[PDB]
Amino acid sequence: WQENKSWNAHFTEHKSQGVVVLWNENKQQGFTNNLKRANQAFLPASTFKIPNSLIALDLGVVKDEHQVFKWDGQTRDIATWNRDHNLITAMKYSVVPVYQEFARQIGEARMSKMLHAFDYGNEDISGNVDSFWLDGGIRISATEQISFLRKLYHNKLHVSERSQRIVKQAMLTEANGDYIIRAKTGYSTRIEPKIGWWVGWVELDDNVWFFAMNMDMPTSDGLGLRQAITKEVLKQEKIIP
Amino acid sequence: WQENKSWNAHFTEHKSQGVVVLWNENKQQGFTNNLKRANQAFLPASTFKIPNSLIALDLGVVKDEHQVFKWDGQTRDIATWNRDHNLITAMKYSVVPVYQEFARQIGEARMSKMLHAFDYGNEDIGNVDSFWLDGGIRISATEQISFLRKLYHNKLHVSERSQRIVKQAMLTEANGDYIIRAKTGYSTRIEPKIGWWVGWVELDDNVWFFAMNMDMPTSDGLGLRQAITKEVLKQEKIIP
Repeated sequence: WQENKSWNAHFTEHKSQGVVVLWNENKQQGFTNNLKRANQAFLPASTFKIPNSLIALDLGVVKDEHQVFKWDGQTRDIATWNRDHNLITAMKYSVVPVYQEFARQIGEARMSKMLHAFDYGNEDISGNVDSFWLDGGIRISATEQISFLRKLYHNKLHVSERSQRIVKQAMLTEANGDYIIRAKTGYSTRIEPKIGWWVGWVELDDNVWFFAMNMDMPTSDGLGLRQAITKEVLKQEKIIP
Repeated sequence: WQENKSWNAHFTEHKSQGVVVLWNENKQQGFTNNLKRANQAFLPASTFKIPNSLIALDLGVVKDEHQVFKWDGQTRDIATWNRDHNLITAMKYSVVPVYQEFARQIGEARMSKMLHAFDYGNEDIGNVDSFWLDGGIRISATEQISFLRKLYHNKLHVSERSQRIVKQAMLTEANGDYIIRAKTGYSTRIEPKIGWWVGWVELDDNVWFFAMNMDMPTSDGLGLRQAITKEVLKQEKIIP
């Protein structure tokens, strides 16, 4: 591993504080601006939609990425949630109520087994099964996010290959002729310190770069900065143009 | 089917001639600037990498999207071909010599049987590693849409896995506004030299299938495949 504090320029420039952690899959080498923070475990928040998706698919609570999850009819803050969703849009728009229902159907017992199987964070689901990833006992650090994602990428998790492909599909965030980003955003607000997450990978023609970042996010104004700071780091490291 | 000749302005711009065909999935309605050309058949050229990929995957000729097909050491015209490839990059760079080997490994019996199962155009394969480039196989833009629609819905006669991996390999462009999975072609071995772009645009709420071809008298206009298609897509408010 290497610590590169020059990345703090990209944080400070965006009026921000946080960590980005990079994993170069070909060379098996890691880079971060803050070794301590890289290992600090926080609530996964909506980054939990990755393991949650895999388990629901594998257990058949979600048939496929086309099954419609109708709106519960309760108007919420984020207009984008106030509508019917499939897996692709629910991840795209980070649709909490949809996933709480998945957790409710999966159940405490099947959820615990699955997370032990995944070696995911502290594998703690204390709280209710329907929101422990927002305000329960589950904690995961940046480096643990990377370890889990490398297993996903390589179809190595103990759920079906199909479930893995489907979630990787739902993870698609950005692509062009230079790179493909598969990733998931998160925003933990219910327990201090409030933090945003962006975790996933960048696929290049002959290599894959895994990332997991988080940053202090005391207000929902700064959410766009998760991607912006990450991109500035990826540019600096010559991974993207 | 609706004809919309106002789309010709996007071809006119560049002294280009050709067709864009669109299919609105929610609506089960299609649109095109030229109904006649929409139904004319041409060599698929590299758009055939889609069904070739499905066939190679289903038969185990290709293990997965990570398997490396080492370069054969013979330098070829197109610089991106002169290196090692997997299914992702062999598709992205339309790496003919990779796909010719797939087709030689598939064989004429199983290719011909697969193409009939697929209802793929005229299905016209002793032409095994080249029929899609200079053989008798022909497909129209409208037939491209029908084939793509089955692939989209995993309706084809290959595994779900194989369909999913090819759709992954088709990924071309993605935004917060849209996802394009597609495949280019460029047919120069038989007249008329033409360019193709076929695939679909994934939105939150809908999917829009497309298939375009155009006269390509020189390679200087290859950018126009995607460029003219996007102009039509923006006119139809499909993408901002």
